[PDB]
Amino acid sequence: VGFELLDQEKFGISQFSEQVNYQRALEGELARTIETLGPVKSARVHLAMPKPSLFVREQKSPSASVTVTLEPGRALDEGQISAVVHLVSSAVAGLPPGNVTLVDQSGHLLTQ
Amino acid sequence: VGFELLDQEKFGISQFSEQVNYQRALEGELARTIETLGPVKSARVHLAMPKPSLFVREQKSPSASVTVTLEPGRALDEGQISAVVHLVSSAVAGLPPGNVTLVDQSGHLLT
Amino acid sequence: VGFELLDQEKFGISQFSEQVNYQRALEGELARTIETLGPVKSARVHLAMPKPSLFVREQKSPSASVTVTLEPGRALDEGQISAVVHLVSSAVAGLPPGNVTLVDQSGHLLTQ
Amino acid sequence: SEQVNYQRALEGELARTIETLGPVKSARVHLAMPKPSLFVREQKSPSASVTVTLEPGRALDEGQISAVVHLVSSAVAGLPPGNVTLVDQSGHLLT
Amino acid sequence: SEQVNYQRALEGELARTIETLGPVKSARVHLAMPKPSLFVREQKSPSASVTVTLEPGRALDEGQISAVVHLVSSAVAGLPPGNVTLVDQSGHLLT
Amino acid sequence: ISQFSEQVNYQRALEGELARTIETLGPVKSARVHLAMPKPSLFVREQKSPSASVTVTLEPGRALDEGQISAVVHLVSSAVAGLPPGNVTLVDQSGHLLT
Amino acid sequence: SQFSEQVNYQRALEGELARTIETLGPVKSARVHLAMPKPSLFVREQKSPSASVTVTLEPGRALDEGQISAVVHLVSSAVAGLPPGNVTLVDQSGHLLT
Amino acid sequence: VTSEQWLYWLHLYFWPLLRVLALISTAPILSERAIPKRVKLGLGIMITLVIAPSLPANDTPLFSIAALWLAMQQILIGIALGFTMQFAFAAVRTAGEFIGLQMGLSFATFVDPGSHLNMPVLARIMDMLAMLLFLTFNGHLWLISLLVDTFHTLPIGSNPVNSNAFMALARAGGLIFLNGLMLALPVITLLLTLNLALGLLNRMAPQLSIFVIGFPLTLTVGIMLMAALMPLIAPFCEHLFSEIFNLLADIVS
Amino acid sequence: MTPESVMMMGTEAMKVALALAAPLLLVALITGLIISILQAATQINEMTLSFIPKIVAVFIAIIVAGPWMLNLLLDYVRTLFSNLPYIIG
Amino acid sequence: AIQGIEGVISQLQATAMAAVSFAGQLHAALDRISDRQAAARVQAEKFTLGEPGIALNDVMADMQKASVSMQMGIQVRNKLVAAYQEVMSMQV
Amino acid sequence: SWSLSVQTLVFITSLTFLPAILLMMTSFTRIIIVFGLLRNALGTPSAPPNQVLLGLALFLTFFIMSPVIDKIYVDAYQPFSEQKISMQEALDKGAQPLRAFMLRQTREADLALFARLANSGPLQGPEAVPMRILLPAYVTSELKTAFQIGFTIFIPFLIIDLVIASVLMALGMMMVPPATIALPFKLMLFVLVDGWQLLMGSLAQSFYS
Repeated sequence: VGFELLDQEKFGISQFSEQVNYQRALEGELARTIETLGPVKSARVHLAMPKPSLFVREQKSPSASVTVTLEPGRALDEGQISAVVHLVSSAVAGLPPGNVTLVDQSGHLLTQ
Repeated sequence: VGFELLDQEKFGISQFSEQVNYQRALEGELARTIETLGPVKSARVHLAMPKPSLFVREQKSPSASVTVTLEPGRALDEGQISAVVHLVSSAVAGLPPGNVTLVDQSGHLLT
Repeated sequence: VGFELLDQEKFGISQFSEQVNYQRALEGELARTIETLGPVKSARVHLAMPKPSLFVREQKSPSASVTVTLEPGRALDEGQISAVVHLVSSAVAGLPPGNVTLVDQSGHLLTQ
Repeated sequence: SEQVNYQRALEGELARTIETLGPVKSARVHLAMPKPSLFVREQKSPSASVTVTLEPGRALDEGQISAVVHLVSSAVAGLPPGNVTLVDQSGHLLT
Repeated sequence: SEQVNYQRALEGELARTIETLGPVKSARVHLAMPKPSLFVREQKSPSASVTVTLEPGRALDEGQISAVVHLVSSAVAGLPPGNVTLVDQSGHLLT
Repeated sequence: ISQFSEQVNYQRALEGELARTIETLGPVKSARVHLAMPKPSLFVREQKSPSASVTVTLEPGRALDEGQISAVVHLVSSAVAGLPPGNVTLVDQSGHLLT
Repeated sequence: SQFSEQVNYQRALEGELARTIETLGPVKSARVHLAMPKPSLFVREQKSPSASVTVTLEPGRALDEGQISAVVHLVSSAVAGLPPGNVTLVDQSGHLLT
Repeated sequence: VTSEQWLYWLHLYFWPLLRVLALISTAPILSERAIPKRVKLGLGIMITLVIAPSLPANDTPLFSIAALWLAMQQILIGIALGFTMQFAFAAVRTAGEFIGLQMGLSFATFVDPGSHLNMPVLARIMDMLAMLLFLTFNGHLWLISLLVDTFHTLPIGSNPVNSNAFMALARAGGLIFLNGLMLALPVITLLLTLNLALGLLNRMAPQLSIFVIGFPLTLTVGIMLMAALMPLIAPFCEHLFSEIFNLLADIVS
Repeated sequence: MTPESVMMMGTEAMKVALALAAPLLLVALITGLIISILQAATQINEMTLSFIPKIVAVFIAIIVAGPWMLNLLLDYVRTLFSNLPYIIG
Repeated sequence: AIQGIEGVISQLQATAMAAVSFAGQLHAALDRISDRQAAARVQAEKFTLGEPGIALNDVMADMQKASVSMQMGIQVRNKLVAAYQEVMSMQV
Repeated sequence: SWSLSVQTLVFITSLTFLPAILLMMTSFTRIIIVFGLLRNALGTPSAPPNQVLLGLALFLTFFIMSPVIDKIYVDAYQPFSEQKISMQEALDKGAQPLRAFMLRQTREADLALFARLANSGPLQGPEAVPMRILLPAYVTSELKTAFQIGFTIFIPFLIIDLVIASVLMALGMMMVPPATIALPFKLMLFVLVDGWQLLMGSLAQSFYS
């Protein structure tokens, strides 16, 4: 659904509800573009936005998990893996590529 | 078992409820994707997200337990165990992979 | 019980009630999965989730008691016992495995 | 909500103009705009990911990649071109 | 909302006048109007991206490139011409 | 009508009247005026000078005289509080910069 | 609003001035644009107001030097603190008469 | 050697300090009693330390009526700036109090005017919202900058003064009302219609209405109406601040 | 920090106030309207008998929904005080 | 620093384009008084050492002058502190 | 270096300005203003007998400024006490960590304004800002932050009064004062949601963030 779910014209219980809706919509659109690519039949994106401490100025960063289903035998290129990484990282404010995991329908890790 | 599943419960929902519902939804979607992995027939994800405490000198981190049911004889590859680990860890803010346990339908620890 | 238990929620729900209900639901789902493992016919999980404090002299970590009923003669493997331990420990924020007790239908301690 | 809506509108219009470009059949723009800070140190630069679908065999020229970069960078307050990624329908980084 | 709407209306009028230029069939203007920072060494500045679609073979003159630049720069408070990018329907940077 | 709305409307009206007078000029068939009025800020000294862009469509072959360009400049500059002529750009229907 | 009132006043003055300028023999139609100065949230500074006057003349009715002068005087007087030198007079062909 | 001429330094550091401190004690947010007095005095002292060396030093003795005239001038300038700024918050408070009074929140004022029983809680809500907005738009920095800038326009040295100018500040008293209505015109109007609607109900069977059904309905309607109207004040907030600031710039000179 | 954030927190605050006050006000309004229509039906008119059941109804309203209000307002205040150091400018 | 030298050349360019304080004065006075006292002390130690050419007259007069300068500094400090206390009592 | 008499004189004189350092260069200011505003909010203008609030603010400031004091001691006071750094250089060495804390919390707009008011040249980096610019910029930023915190603090305590007045008005009790009813409820709220632990933690994070 993505932004469509936001366009259902439904009361946002609270900022937290708004944030959850935003996270879901971003996930949806990202999966959409990933599928659009030739070798990809369906995509599933999970985003983990992080949380701050209490008195610790030490900080962390968000993470993403991407599962792709490929067309029969349509193996993804190294460059392909690279482009998926770039897109997902850019779509998430301050997402360090190295925190993007890409996996296939058989459970092979396509990234590092 | 569904993001929209808990996306109702009328109102009068103490935020506690809002969080628990998020946790349930995340569990559901993760199990879903894990099932999509070919060898996996059904998945069950349990998250333990600690509610922050100002008692310890530093914050503790969460944990996950993943139970998979495989297709008749569809043993999971080492690389597969690795990809499940990565996905579950990423989906949980600050989840250290080493705190993800993966188990099969017979009780064998794959992690 | 479990997740279904938290459906018909009357407006009058004290935080205490909220928590107790969450505990019940977690217990239910854990027992459920433990039954999913083949050798297990029925499971019963009891959680003791308490206060934390700070004085290192008197710290009581969360604890769990798991009773399993096995299928006629279906003895649990050492590895199985290990996997039950892992699952229960992970499902409870800050549950130290060593505080998980696993017992069979005859009263034999399967853990330690 | 007002901000998120602004972000999704900007994304839409940018994709629109990109598809206008002859060789481009459809475009998809994702913006990552970070939290602003009015102190004397905290600051981070935004980022963009652009996926283009080309017409059968319509390869984008170098200059073309350059113009896409310029447009996307300008449309986002303080977007450093170097933070714009352009990718095709096959997963080739045109950047 | 009031500001964002101002932006949309301006972008629209600028594109309008640009199309009303003989060789131009349609124009698309994107404005990036942000907030500046003092004593941050090299800050940055407002920026514009202009995409033009020309009439079959109607190449824009160097003067035409210059006049488009002037108009867009003037229409945006404190827009330094050098931050106006002009691109054609094929992705050639005209500026 | 918001305070901002009131201003934007004033800007639009000024643009309209200026274009009107420019068109009335013999060689000019239609005019389009765009004004950029700037913003005062507590982080700068001299506020940036306003700017104007004027597009004219001429009658078939009616080229504007150097003095015609000048007079257009003067009118537009005067109509905008503190508009430095040098910030007025005049362009024809073919994209030639007349200023 | 006061701002609306001020805009209306500016428009009315422009109209009447154009009116008198036309009534003049050689003038067929007049157009007056006034730029009243503005206030700032900081810093003192006057910006002597400015005027632009466009006249359309009757076929061949060239304006006398005295005529330019009189137009200048009228427009300057009608605007509080308008320094004549800030009045521009232009014809229908774009010739600066001032 | 070892001169350290003290009178020169005192005359250089005194009058700018007087003007800065006069603004501080009256300017909004900088004049709130919650700030300790020593913090305000130190801020004035440090601002004067930064500013004064660039200004031409005055030589009038502190033991003269000219010094008294100078001190009166600095106090007048500071209080005028601070009060002209305070007028906007006065207008916001007026609009909030009127919305609250049309809520029927304090009905005891209509029967006992000034009877030690009044709670303009909506006025306080929008007053503190206006203070938060003023903090966000960095109005106080502007105030300090304009306090510095009024020197170039009006130097420390005794200068002659004008008249209707004072009226202007006094005439600014109209804005508090005028702009106040501009903030209350939509919501009150609908509330008016609601009251009109209640009148239609009272034109039916006599009594059995008003004071029993009108008050809760109008209270809830006012609450949700102006809760929805909250996003509207911010453009009006900027409009009010701009009005006060350019009126100050035009009239102080 | 942005004015959008300020107006959002103000709006959410006053919607919380509306949610807190709506049950009591609505109960009082319904009781008053019911007593008024009963008076109209019976042709009875004293301005004091409508004041009697209103107090009892509104006081029962705290019995029934009071814990919900107390839990909602505390959650609002707790979240506001916890998010205070992240909306600083 | 490399960036510090960049800033120095930038300030030199600023001077090109363009073409001490009360705390500084107090620091200068303190340095002068301390230097006088140290000079008197060093001369006294040199005389006590037995080195030729140092006369007891000069030693004693310089010690006298150093004492007077110290007392002047003490009085200036006392007043300055009194004036600061008076200002910090001012009502705002 | 200075004579020992001059060093003792300077030390004694500098001991005077301790309240000025606490008020204008330390966290104490935005550790108080919040307390005064909160006391104004609950409707008890005396309640915690001032002195109590001052002691709590002093302890909070001591706990918050601990790393800055530690850095000053390790970098300036320790070498000075061991006769490795002169008295006129220990001050300069120790004024740098305090200056850095004063920056980590001082907003920009204020820095730009006070860089313009001094007619100083361009400040390309934060390393060119002197103390004469940072001091009042830090003071103004602290005042604005304290007032923002207090004004978002004020909202719930006025919300409660609003709902109390509306409920009282529904039933026609127009002559009942709402403040007297609201004060016990405001106290009950501030008891329930850990009134002080949450505020203490929020202020401490507000410094370390």
